Amino acid sequence: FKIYSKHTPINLVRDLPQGFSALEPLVDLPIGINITRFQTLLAL
Amino acid sequence: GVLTESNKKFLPFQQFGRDIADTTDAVRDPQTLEILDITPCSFGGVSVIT
Ligand SMILES: *[C@@H]1O[C@H](CO)[C@@H](O)[C@H](O)[C@H]1NC(C)=O
Repeated sequence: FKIYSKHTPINLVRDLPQGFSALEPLVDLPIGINITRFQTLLAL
Repeated sequence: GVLTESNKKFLPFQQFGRDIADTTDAVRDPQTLEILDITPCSFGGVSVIT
């Protein structure tokens, strides 16, 4: 399980900015499990 | 080849850098996280002027 991430500073209001920003890998986990469905998590 | 200090930049935990001919050009030392560029030691033809 590989995770890629990059945190870029944008001042746009509501749209994905036009530009290029590659995402360096963050962490790899050799879990070897089955993932077919997923859900996010939010705070209140 | 020969090992030398490298002015290259890597990822936080990147490993090495390959080149066009599928030959490794640089390598990161496994013991201490230091990057070395691999340059093959000198070679070439020999011509005898006589
Ligand atoms: C392995 O070597 C590095 C540097 O040579 C050292 O910092 C590290 O502690 C060593 N590993 C262990 C388990 O001692």
